[PDB]
Amino acid sequence: NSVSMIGKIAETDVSGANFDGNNKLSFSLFFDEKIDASKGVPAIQILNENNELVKTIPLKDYNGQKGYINFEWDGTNEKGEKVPKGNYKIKAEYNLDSHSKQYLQTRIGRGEVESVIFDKGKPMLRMGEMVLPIDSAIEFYQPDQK
Amino acid sequence: NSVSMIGKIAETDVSGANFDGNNKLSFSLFFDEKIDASKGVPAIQILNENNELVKTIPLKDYNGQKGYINFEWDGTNEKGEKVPKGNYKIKAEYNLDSHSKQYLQTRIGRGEVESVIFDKGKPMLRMGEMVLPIDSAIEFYQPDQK
Amino acid sequence: NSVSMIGKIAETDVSGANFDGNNKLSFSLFFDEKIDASKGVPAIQILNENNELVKTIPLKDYNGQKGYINFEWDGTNEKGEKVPKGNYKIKAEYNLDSHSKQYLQTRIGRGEVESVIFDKGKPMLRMGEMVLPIDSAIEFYQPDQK
Amino acid sequence: NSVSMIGKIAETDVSGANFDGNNKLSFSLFFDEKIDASKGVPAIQILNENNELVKTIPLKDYNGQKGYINFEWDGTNEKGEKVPKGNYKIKAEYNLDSHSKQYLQTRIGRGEVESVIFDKGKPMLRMGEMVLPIDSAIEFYQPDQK
Repeated sequence: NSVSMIGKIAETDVSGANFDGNNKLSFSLFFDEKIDASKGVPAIQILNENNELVKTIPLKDYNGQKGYINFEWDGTNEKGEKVPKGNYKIKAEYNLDSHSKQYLQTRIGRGEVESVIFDKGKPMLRMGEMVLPIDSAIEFYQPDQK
Repeated sequence: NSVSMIGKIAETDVSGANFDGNNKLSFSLFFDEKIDASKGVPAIQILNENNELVKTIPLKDYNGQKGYINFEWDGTNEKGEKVPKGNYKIKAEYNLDSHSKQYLQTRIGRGEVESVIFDKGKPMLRMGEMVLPIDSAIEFYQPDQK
Repeated sequence: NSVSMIGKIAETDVSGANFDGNNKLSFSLFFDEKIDASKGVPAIQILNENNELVKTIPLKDYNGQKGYINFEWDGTNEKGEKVPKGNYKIKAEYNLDSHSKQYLQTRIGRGEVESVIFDKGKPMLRMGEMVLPIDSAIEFYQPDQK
Repeated sequence: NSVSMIGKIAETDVSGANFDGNNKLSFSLFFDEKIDASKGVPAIQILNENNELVKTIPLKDYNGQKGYINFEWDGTNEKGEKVPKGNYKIKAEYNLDSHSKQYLQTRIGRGEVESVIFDKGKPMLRMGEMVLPIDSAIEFYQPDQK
């Protein structure tokens, strides 16, 4: 019933994407700030269901971009071997801070709510390319802060 | 219960207006941007229930206007013959973009929500001259984007 | 459950105040624009249950003020006779427009929603000095427009 | 269901914190305006369940700060004696006004709503370090006013 979520940042309980075993995986990450590639070494990490690192994708080339960015993963590990099918957790680190010596973080399944869609007549959140049910949302806050 | 829709753009499942067979049809279209008549050839299209083009109304003369604009249709096709009574879908194209070579679009049954009215005590959306039930709404987003 | 009404203008179905027969009546009116007393002759009208004019209070002296303003009525008609007890409708006209030759209007029971109060645990709207139940609200819109 | 509370000031029915009898008490207060220590003498008051003053903490040193500030209380009264365990009400006064000759006030259990958290799937308000249920909220309004 409420569309007050629109324009908020939503954190959802969807943190992984499915790799079928052969086909590429398109996925989207939301960056709250423009990526600055001089601030540490920004990168995406792809982890398996046991939180073991399977793949790292450098974010260097995305210097200057913010908001939702679309990526692809060929489903290979760091050697180039295609990994077992299943759910992979995708996260990212970017913009290392001088003082805290820590990176900003993001991950699949969070970002600005761009629209609310009513699906007969169930509410869905549009977040970049993802469309997610309301009850998957665990937290909301305003952009730029918190 | 919620009035968070106010100020949002709403897309509703109302896409047509009724022509009775003789009387003029007043209708309203929402333009997200000022119409610029130097950008392609802007026009309203009126289609019948089989999505067959019945009438075209040039938007040339509305250069400079934005928001809700009221129009009238005499119920004639392009020859001047009065068409069969029934539901007609009304859409529009305007502001052809140089790069994409595509026009912006709009249609009956979408636009800024100007107020929420409680009808004993059922919520209605006021959208220009139209007043529509909440459950007719299929999507909401913020103006200027998406 | 929703506090999205806060900051909206609410129209409610409360349009009158009770006069007991002897005691003064405090009441509040919301002015959407600063009163300009050079623009026609601004005034409050007090009507009885049959919409018969009982009292007129000039708004001249409130030149420059906007928002919620508090007034008092001694319960007398234009002669100075105390009127029958009961419900009196209170309205106002101000800022005559040159073009339309019409005044802006306001009345008891509409205005900006300044806060939402939960009354164990029923939602109330705070509107100036008035505190009104949610279900008394018949319409909401954003200030400055509509 | 609604996240319209985010960015509002909430007043809740939580006005006290628990002192166990030995361990320090961390607590947070929300200041709507920057503290100005030249404006009267700003201070926190800690009261017991009978509204008897147990401790005063000077706010002098927090000159210039606003929003949520974290404090600690060792659980001693003004002599330095550890007080009985139980619930203590914590309030504050700051920024004495020249005209009204009154201080602004604040207290535990009110402040800006920084996020809404869904706790399986019960809504919680994040207010500084405190996380409180929706039904503890008795009033909402916009920051800077009311």
